[PDB]
Amino acid sequence: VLKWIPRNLPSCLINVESSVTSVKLHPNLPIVFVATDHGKLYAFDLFNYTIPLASLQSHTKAITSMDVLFTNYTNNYLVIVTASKDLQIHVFKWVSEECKFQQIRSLLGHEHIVSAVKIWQKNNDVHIASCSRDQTVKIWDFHNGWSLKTFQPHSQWVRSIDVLGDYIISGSHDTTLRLTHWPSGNGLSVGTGHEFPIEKVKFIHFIEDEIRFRTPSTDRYKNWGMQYCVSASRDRTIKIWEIPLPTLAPIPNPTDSNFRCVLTLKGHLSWVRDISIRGQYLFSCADDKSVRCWDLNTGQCLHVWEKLHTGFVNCLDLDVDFDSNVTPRQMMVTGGLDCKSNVFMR
Amino acid sequence: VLKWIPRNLPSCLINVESSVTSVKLHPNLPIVFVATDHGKLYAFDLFNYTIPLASLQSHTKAITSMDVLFTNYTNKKNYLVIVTASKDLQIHVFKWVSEECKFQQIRSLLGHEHIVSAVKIWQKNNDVHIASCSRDQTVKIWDFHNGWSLKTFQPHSQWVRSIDVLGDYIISGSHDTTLRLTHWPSGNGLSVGTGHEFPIEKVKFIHFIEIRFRTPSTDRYKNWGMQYCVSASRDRTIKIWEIPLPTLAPIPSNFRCVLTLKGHLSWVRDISIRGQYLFSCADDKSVRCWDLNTGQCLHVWEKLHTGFVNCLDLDVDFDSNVTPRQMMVTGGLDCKSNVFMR
Amino acid sequence: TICDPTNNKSSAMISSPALFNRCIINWMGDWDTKTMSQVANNMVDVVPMEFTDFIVPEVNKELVFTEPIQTIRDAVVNILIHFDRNFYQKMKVGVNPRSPGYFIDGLRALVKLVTAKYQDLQENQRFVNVGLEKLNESVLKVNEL
Amino acid sequence: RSISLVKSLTFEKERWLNTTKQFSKTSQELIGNCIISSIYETYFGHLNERERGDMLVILKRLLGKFAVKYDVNYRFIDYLVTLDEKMKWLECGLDKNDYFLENMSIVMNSQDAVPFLLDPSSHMITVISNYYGNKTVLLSFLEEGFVKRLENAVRFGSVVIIQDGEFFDPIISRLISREFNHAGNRVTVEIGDHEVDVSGDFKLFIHSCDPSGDIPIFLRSRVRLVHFVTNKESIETRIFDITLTEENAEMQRKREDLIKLNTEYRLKLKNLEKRLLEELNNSELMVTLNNLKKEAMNIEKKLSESEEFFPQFDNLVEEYSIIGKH
Amino acid sequence: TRLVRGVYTAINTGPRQTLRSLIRLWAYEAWRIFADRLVGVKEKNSFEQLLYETVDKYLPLGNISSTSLLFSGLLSLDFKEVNKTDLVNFIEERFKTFCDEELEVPMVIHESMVDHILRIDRALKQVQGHMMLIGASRTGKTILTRFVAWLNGLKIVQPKIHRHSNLSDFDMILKKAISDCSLKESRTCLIIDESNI
Ligand SMILES: Nc1ncnc2c1ncn2[C@@H]1O[C@H](COP(=O)(O)OP(=O)(O)O)[C@@H](O)[C@H]1O
Repeated sequence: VLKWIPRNLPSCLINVESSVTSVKLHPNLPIVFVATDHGKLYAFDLFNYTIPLASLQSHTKAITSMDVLFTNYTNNYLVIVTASKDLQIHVFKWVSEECKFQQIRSLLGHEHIVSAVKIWQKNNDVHIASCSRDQTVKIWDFHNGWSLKTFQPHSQWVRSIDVLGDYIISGSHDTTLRLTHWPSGNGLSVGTGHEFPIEKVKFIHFIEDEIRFRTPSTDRYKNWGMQYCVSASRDRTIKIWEIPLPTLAPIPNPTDSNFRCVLTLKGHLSWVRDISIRGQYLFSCADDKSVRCWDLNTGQCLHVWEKLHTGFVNCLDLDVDFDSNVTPRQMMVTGGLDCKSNVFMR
Repeated sequence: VLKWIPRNLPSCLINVESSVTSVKLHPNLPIVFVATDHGKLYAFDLFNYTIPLASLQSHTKAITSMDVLFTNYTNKKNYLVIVTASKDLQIHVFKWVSEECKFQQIRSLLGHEHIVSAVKIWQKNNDVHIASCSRDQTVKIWDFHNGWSLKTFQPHSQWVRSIDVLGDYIISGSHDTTLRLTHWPSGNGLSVGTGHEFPIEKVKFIHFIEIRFRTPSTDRYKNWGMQYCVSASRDRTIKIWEIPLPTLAPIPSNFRCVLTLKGHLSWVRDISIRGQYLFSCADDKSVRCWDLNTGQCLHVWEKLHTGFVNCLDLDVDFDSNVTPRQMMVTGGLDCKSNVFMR
Repeated sequence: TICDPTNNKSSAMISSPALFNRCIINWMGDWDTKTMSQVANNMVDVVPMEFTDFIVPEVNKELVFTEPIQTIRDAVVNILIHFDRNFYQKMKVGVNPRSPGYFIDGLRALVKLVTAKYQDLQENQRFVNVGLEKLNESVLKVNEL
Repeated sequence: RSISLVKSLTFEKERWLNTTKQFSKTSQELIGNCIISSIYETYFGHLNERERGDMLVILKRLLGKFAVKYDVNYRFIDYLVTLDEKMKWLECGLDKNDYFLENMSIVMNSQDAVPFLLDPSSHMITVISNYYGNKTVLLSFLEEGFVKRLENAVRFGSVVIIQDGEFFDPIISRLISREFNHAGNRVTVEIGDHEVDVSGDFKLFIHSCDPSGDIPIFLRSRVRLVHFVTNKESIETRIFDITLTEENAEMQRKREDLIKLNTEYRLKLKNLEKRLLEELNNSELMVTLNNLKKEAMNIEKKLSESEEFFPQFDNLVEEYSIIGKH
Repeated sequence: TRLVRGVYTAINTGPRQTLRSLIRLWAYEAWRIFADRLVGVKEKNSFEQLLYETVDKYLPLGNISSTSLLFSGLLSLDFKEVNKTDLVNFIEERFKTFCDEELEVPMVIHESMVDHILRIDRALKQVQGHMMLIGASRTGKTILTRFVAWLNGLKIVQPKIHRHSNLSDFDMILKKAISDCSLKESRTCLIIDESNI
């Protein structure tokens, strides 16, 4: 139900106008949203991939990252938030009545290109995170439309962010991680150990099922709700970090202001571009035109998807399994620089 | 899947500056290419059809035909090759740069003494060639890589209006009511055949699909691979012909007509085959779907264009590298083109 | 980084004891003819160049620097590289290395100007042809009445 | 009326037929003409007339060797210098000599590489200042505060000419190399230790008045050096102009007005033909086209009236040829 | 001695090897030790035929020319022999990323510049390794050094030496670079041009 391993061959081939930068999956309807370096934003069907459903040109630059969210309230649609090098964060509406796209609003304020955009909903107040080359992690509000907070946590520019509740981390070009508390806007701890810029960093959500790296150690970490964070850099490696427990507005701990690389995965041949979490398996793509699948318990590669694309594998995506509102289907989508996207079914 | 029927109402209505003569479809992308009478190429996004993605002055005279093919190299990178034929005594060959949605002119082929009417593109194991028919009553075969001539012959007394190519065998139809199947390298007429009284418009092969009209009859036909043919002329009829088997370098013997279809009211212009079905347009603004097995018209589409109708296009179903999409496209004389999707 | 290894400062850098004994000397030199031919092909294969007829000439194997001439592109890259070599030979540069920056600048100017001129010529001929066609149509309409 | 309108376009129909006849010739030989134009635009900037002619004839032979054709009557001014640009350059203050026209064309057609004005006469500083009006700024490598003023000029984006270019200051190496850090819709350049912002209309000019001067190899290799020397024809026509304006001033002014009116009428006729072709392309129109060819006939009559004064000037030129050659 | 040390680096950072692979590796090391200082094409051909004669007479094997020997550790985890078109494509994508990230300059990838990038990477990989790029202007020396330094994670430092500058400025920038190198453990790649002396 959770240990599904994809086959040796892709289930289908999807053709895109230019290089694919980001792919995401609709949590309910089996459709895939594919970004495009030319600027387009496609929306394909996993069962009828010969012709797209809808696609519009909303930027004059390359789309950098995107993610989806099936909105829920305490009182009910799907929202797509898109990053771009055009200094804008265009939020879109996916209407299921006519399977088309409708643009909602644009978030401005960044003085340069943005890299990663994350969205999460909590208590019927959904917020949109952002990170740019201004090294400013600006977080907006979807319902209101105006900004909420803004801080600079790094000397050089950030490249990727991840959120979990009220805590946000951000890898950067200066090879240093940093955990910053969003409501208070202050840093807590830093990470060190890479000599190449961080490509993608994301948290490790706890699961109740046994996996060594997705369970709390002490009661304090169970109360905090997070213990492990994983970062992928251009060092051809994957590092699982340890976040020290802050003394709790949270107060930084000077004696425990540094990270700790518990595990250091290795085996790739070039830069690791994007990473994913599913069960006890670590799914990562790189510039070796291949996708690996590491095991969190042992740290060994169990499958090599050699020559998946003819070029760089820029992105891949799974479904979130920790969240109860999303069914963790056995579907993994990947996108490459060779203007192709591979979708794995069953 | 392969039994798709287009809807009664078109899904996209595209406007251009002048009359449309040739419409082709991208084998891998939802992009449509149309040619105008001013020698202008328009590359259109399907979901954004109002503003042209690309607009280029390909020729100084009217474009007549156009063909596309995605190259496949086993070594090197692949790209889409578009060919335009016009009344400038020239043939132009472009590469479609999909990275930034802009045309790029690869090369040109010169040598015809009058206007050129149809140009085809087909890929060998690692090489690509091109054929052309002209008012010079001459079939000429060029290559895309070097650019100089490889074959030239005059098969018909009248001028050939349409050529189709498969393997090393060429079927050509002229202003004269006859067709001809010739061999590619030797340039000899393997078979001829009459049966019309008005000029042929479009003629093409009927390939094999793994059925009454897609199956080899004998083992002596399976190894050769060519059995049927389809033709259409101003006789308001569509004729399915049988081919005679040449004695194998081939040595040449007449055409056999095995089916005829009638029901058009004016000159037909294009013939397209998708699986079991046949799509044809006729100058009474009539788009008709015929069944090869039963042998009668199934669905009609009338008054699609205020003026005449010029051509249709559907994806190739008998090639591995081309996905048979559930879509169809057509053009008219009234600055209009119709796209049917799903 | 040394541009002219003949000058006094560069000679002092080269002939210095510890700089010579520690640094791995990598003589870039001027570009050879194969490199210039390759880069010229790779930055002129993206322009409308072959649009008229062409007859391959008869030249010596060592006299041609590229692959045997087939299209306009090989001819123009050969003519550019051969003229650049002759121009450097005529200026009496000696054993001083030859900067290929002039070659690159001229090739960029060539591709830009040929694109502009081809577009202008095609537009002008289309305009004159549609004007002649309109005049012929007006003549036919006047003769009909 | 339609018959009269058709009969009124016989000369234009003949011109169109001749142009369509000549299209095959002018397209078969386009690549060679473009090759010669590019060679002029990139190589012969820092050369004298004799050396230019010598490499011209060897390039003609070499180009004909590889079986690519050109124009036998090819000329650089007729190929690149458009008539409106020629009018603007002559109105700015540059002389009527053709070599200076070629060098001004090669200067004002290099938008990718900054040019090097090697002008001993020190008047092209003021003609280029006149070309861009009062918005230009004059800088030098020998002035204090040069860095800050150049930064302000970059931020404003005005046309900048830097004089005394043989004393090159290497802090502008990022502007000479034309390497740009594209930051969204803004382009930034690191000069010294703090970056600036390029306004997008910034243009750089380097002018040096020292013949046989010294310049760094880094500056030389990336900057289109163009020479500016007085040849025989320039001094000949200048001597003729001085002696004619010191002999008959009103007659000289009348001749200058006559030639200015003639070239203005030629430019107006060319624009008139282009406007007529553009108007006929998009198709009231009959009366408009009547006005068009009425203006054309008026211009032709004015030129034919102006034709009857040139042999006198030819006689004066033949008289003063001995003074010019001495 | 430099040849022996280069062979040691290639052997230690390499996969399992065969006798033909040892011959190719030793010949590449000889090419990068003895033949880089050569200037003439005739001298290069003489060195190539000398290597032919030496290998044939003392070691009783494909073409050994400079463009036919590309040893690099960029495409994998080990210093192995690589192919041509895959390396050209990979370095094309890496250069496009570098132009996106640091500065845009339109240079075209070709064979000799790929070989020069590989040898610059080999020289900068060595401990206490320094280079003397000698060649004509606009050949692409300093920008290639910048690109290779970016590939290996080196920080790029260029001295801002200009007119009306004395030895105090040079000492200041040298001391700043030294302090960044040592105190801040930042790997720096100083680039000294001829015009900066
Ligand atoms: N392979 C190449 N293709 C095209 N242009 C090149 C190439 N190599 C160098 N250049 C040109 O040279 C310039 C960079 O040279 P650079 O290394 O700065 O010279 P230097 O070492 O003398 O400072 C660039 O502007 C580029 O246009």
